[PDB]
Amino acid sequence: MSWLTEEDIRRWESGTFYDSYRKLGAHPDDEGTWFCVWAPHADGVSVLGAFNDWNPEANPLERYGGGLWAGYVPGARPGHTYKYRIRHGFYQADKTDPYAFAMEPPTGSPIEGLASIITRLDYTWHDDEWMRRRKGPASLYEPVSIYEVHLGSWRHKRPGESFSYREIAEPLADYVQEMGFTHVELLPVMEHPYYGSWGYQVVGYYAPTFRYGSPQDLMYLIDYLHQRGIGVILDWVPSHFAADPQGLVFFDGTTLFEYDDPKMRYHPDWGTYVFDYNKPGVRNFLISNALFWLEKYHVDGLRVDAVASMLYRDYSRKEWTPNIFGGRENLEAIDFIKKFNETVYLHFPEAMTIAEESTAWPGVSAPTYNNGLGFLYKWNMGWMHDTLDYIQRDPIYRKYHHDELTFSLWYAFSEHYVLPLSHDEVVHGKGSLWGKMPGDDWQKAANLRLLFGHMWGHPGKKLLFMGGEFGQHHEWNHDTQLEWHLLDQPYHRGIQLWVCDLNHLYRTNPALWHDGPEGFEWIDFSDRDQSVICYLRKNAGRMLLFVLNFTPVPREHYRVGVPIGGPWHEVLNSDAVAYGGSGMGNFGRVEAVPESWHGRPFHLELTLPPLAALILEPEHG
Repeated sequence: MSWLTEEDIRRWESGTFYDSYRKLGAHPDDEGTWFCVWAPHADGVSVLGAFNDWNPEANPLERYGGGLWAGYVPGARPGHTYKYRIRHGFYQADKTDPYAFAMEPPTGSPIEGLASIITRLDYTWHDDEWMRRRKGPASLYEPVSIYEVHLGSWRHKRPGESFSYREIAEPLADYVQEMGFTHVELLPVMEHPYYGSWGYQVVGYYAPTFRYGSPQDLMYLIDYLHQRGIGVILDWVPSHFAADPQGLVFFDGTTLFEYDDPKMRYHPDWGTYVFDYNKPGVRNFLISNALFWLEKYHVDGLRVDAVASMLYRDYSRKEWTPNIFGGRENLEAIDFIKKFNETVYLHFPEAMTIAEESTAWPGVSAPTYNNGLGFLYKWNMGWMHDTLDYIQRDPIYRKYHHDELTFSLWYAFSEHYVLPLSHDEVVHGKGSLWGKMPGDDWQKAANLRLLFGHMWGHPGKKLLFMGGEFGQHHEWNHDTQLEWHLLDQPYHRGIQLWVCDLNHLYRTNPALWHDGPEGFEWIDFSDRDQSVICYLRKNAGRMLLFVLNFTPVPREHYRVGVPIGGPWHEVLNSDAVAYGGSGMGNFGRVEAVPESWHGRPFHLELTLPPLAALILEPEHG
């Protein structure tokens, strides 16, 4: 007889209500709006909005089972702003809607206020074909090349003003299409008061914002990218929420969304920060939100950061405590992750879930029925550290650190990996990708191409943060746009054209699509003295040879074992003049010699250009 059915209430309090945004939040009809809030310890809840005059006594919600409050408001219309007054004993606080589907332009109080917005999510999609063929499967055996994008700081329309969700669609799509990426990965779009947070704090999990436009503007952006053949992955932040006073903290006068406190007359005060993954309402709130992005915004993937902060509760010397009653591991959090992944693939097979986990937890990307966390992909952070360590060393000392370059193949196959050069690596004291490279300007440029050559040959899918693809000079600055003027310089234009030609090779040559052991075999890793390595990528009857010269010394008559005789050809050469290189290479037919090298039947005899990546293939046509 009310907003809520008895089945809604059973499902909420057992924590099996995974479409709870159907009923929680603000739901307009043709005449008024239903409001519904979880607040099991409040003594009263009222809805304050433009439609009364923010009168806490105009519309006091009634309480239902499971700690849910609900109330109808006639004449509350889409576009009205509103807030909740929560009363707990003698304390009273105004709160934004946790389930807000939009939050008003003032969306801090530094910003000029903060109210949620009554909204309908109505939108007509035109992306049926993408969603059918998006059988985005085991993309495990296909090319996946991700362009990582913070929306606001990519390009600016006139000065310090970002493009909108609608205004960014066409230039972003054009660029991603010419650069040859398959996907765009977006830093959190969920509403956040601090822009400088990059989105990772988050007060509005169900609200795409109003900073780049409305909910339907972002839908148009995703609809538009889908029709241009580009997938979209959303960074998603279940590990913690913003500490802002109007967000989820406290909420009903107690620890609701965060963990509850022990006895605290001194005693190591450990409490909160993460979500309380053992409250049924929290599992409803987060699992509902993952499905919400997948269903209401057609997104193709979710990436979870800081999975280590969820798996462990460690912090300190002395925090939970040891003995023989538990471990360092957050048991309910591991169960939440596994329920998260297995719900996503049940409801949205061939969506992608991706994890960044920084403690070498086994089986991050392994099925939950083998004690895995259930993700499709794991960020290869180990590969990133070793590669950025080695490449940063001046070439004269690289011969003493050859192991830093060949080590990642030891562990390259223990997960399904994305090889990522993310935004985290080009901020704070770390330098841009260009700035990390040693030597003179041409050597910086060649090192960045050599780095990309190796990254695309190394097993794993690919992710690069915006700006990195043309060797931007400075660290990423979220308050400005990227340094696009550098595309008038030949070394940066040349780096961009080479990433583009790498992407094209990745997408048209199956030799690079199988990232498991069968897909890679060493040709030689023993040349420490000259800092060279050779290796094969191998899939469906196709083969590419990678030869990588990590010193600015050209090598003539350099012999390389190959397993197939006959005429070979250079497919890509990072010293081509088009990329800013000097134009050395192995041109025309390269005939394989029927003598033996590297324990191989045949060998090629090549010129290795300085700081260059060579990619060759046998003639099979």
